[PDB]
Amino acid sequence: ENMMLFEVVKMGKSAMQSVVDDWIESYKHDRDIALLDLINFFIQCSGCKGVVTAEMFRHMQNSEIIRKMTEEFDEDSGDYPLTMAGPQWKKFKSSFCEFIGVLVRQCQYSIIYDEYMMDTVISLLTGLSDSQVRAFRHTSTLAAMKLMTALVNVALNLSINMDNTQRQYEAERNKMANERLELLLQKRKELQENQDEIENMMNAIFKGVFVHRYRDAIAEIRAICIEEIGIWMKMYSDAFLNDSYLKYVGWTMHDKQGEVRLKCLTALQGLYYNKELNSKLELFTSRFKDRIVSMTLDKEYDVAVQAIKLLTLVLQSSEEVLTAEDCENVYHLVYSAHRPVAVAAGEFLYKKLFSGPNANLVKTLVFFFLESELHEHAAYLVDSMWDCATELLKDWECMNSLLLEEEALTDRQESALIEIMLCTIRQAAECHPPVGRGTGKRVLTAKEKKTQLDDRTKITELFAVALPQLLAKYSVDAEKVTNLLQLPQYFDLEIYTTGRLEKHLDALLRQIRNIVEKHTDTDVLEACSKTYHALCNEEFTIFNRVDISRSQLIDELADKFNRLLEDFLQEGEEPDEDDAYQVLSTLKRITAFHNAHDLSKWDLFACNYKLLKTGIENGDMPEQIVIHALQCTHYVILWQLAKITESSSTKEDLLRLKKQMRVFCQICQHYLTNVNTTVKEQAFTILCDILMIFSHQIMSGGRDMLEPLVYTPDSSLQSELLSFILDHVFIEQDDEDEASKIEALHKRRNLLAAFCKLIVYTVVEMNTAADIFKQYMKYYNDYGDIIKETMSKTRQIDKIQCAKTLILSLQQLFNEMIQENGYNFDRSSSTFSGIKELARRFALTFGLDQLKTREAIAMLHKDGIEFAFKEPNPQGESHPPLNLAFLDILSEFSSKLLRQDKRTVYVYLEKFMTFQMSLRREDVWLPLMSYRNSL
Amino acid sequence: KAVYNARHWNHPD
Amino acid sequence: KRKLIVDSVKELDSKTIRAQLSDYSDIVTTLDLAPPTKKLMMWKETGGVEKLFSLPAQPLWNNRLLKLFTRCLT
Repeated sequence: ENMMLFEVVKMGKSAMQSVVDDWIESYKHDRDIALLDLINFFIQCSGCKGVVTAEMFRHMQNSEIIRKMTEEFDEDSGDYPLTMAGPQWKKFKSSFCEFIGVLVRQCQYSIIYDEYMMDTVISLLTGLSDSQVRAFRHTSTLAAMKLMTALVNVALNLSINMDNTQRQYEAERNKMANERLELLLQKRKELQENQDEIENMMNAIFKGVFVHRYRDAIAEIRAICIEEIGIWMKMYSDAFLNDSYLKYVGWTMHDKQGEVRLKCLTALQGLYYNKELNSKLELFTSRFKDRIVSMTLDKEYDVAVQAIKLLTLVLQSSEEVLTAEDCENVYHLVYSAHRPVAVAAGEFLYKKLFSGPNANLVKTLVFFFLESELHEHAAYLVDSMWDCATELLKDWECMNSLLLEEEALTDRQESALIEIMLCTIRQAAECHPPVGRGTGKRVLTAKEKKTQLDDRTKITELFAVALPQLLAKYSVDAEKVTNLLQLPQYFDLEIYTTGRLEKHLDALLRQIRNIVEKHTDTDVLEACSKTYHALCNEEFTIFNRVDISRSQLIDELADKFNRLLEDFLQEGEEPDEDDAYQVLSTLKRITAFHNAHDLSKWDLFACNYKLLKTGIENGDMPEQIVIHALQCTHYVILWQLAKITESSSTKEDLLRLKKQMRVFCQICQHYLTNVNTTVKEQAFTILCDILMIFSHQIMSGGRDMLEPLVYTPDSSLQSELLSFILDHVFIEQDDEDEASKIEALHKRRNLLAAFCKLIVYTVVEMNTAADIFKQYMKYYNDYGDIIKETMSKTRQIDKIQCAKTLILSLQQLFNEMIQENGYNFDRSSSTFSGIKELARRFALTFGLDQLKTREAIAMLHKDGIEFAFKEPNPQGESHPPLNLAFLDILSEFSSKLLRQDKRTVYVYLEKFMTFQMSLRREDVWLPLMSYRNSL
Repeated sequence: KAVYNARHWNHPD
Repeated sequence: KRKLIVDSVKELDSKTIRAQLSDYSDIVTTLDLAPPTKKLMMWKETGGVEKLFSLPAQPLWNNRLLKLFTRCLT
């Protein structure tokens, strides 16, 4: 094998300089043999299993050698060493390049000038670079570009040696040894000769290879060329950093492949990180600044990251090139979904505008947040700066002092600062980015965990002391309290006792009580309830104080609720709207807490049932009161179910719970038909939850005691739930605004999920899912993921009934078509086309990897056939059966039947097919013939 | 302009 | 034929490069914003198929209750 040099450079595990020296030794003796082996090395590096012979080298031209090597390539595939995956080939690329460079640099004082080695190598590489064989062109271009950068290093060494020789010549002249001056001039002449030869070789490779291969059809080759021209401009700036070499990067940063724009930006970075302040570079940047700024939004995120980083380096260079509009465009990217871009923009912003002491920095961040009409909250702004401005962001003492102590601060700015502070505290306690910015999940470093604990304790201390003050100051603003009340949920609660801080805990509870009895906003009450839940941890010594305050607040609220309902529901008094608002505020405060707390000791089922049954019997009951009473009764029932676990619960207690739930279900069924949309929605959601909790699965996990509590919905109730889904989830399209539509779509998606949970957990007949499955392509972009999870779980449950329900869906679509169009409908229309497309996508949900599929698919055909021949023509046997067209849909499933099953399906089709039909081959009968041919 | 892809479920195909 | 890769066209002509300079509109895009509001962020967290099918339609702020619902899954 002539694979010596190739194999060595591939897996030699040997310093390239030793191999290069060995080759130069082979050269010194027999130059031609060494050069032939070098040629064959390049050829084999291109994956060529061919071999150039001595006779060829002697008597053949480059074109002929290339043609013969192409013919004798003897390839097994389209692969060549530079497109192979794996480390054993990336190392090959590295070794190839290192070898080229070391060869050149080691020949640079003698062999490089013999006018033999380099001309040969450059001719060969040029030829291979102008070949249509991609392996040859790719390889030869890489080789030639590495060779050129080595030549550049050589020419730079020569320029240095010439400067030093000129210095010595000047020195010796100043001395006046005339002989030594003449000798120095002769050395100057020799060095200029060498400079000229090196320039010739560099110009050769540049003109014969680069100017063509930088624009190669293959993007990878363009990338090679741009990477290396960047290297040249970086390493010999004095020679290669001019327009004559920068226009190439200018043009290529418009390439249509991100692989190439990336290399352009990285080359320009490498030129700007020198911080040598070039003027040629400044004018090039002036010319292509708009292009770079636009690339901050490149379709490839990597490219945008690098464009931002290049703009940062440009700032460092000079803050005079970029206009305000440019910098604002870069700022807007901190709110981007992709984190790399967001932190690049965050570094840009920090360096441009953010460069105790950290006071006015906070004011500037708040002004920026408010000037940014792109995000109403601050989680993502915070996360963008987390890397470059951790100090400023964790300086919570400065934030609290700004909010409390005392132009000053506005209300907008106080709200914004509260928001930013809450975000920083959340990302400090929680050591992960907000959703959509998190790069998966990982284990925190020891340092990260210690920082987590330190930050957690700082927060606990500071805000255990300050939050009562903040609450008091902004007790009346709803956003501010809603946010501030989320702070205790990150505390280390033990510090309340180990820190002698119970006084501030009492102050906080009192501020919370004042906020509750003073507010009605649902978010405020949500925060109050969840924070009270957070503080009442049974594994902390402060449990009893907070439990006492909680019980007192519940006592007050329940007393006021009973007293308000004693007058609101009096058959005489016709309540006003303000009496209703009072009752509603009390009920809201009660419900928010009954969700996250066990108020079974207050037996609020009575009041809520009375409210709901009054609403039913009278038909006039404010919506909000109705929905909150529904929620509160839901929570009462769930909490009682929670307390039933222990066998210490009485039998009469379980009977009480069962009857309460049984009547609550009828109440929710009554409200499901209400005229108010949101009331119907609330009833539906609570019904779906109750039906899941009380499904047979209630007794699954050794919970046999729970056998009597199982609740199965009526057929009427099943149909009512499905009808609500059909009327509310599946609505028209188009082809407020963004906010209203996304809100509505998320609400309806949760509804559909609530019903599909009942389906996939067999709480309702699987057949109902047909009405949903049929809506999979028409509502794909909205509900398709949910519908598809439903299909998957139903298949995994009972593939056979899944297929039966699928064919029922297609049958419903078919009956609906014939209803709207008619029994003489056109089979070339868009409706029938769409139905058979849905049938195709349905068919691809099978596969014989699971044997059961066979029977399943078989059933799908049986039923199918039975539906196509169900209703006959009013004329009789001489006219097609009404649902005959359905067969043309069923054929989309023949691609999943097996050779054995096709015959059985055919025999079952003969049970319905007659001879007079089998012969019929006119137009209207073509669906049957097609379905037959499929089998 | 700027846009939020609110449908993070139609993302797939 | 041969599994060897042979490009028929090796370069992009000059006119297509002038075209690339004139119009890069197809390699840039709009700012893909992150959830702009708190609600939309919560929904991004809890609005997928897995979460939706593994959580109750009416949220439960106490695990003591949420377990009553999650019990009935498989």
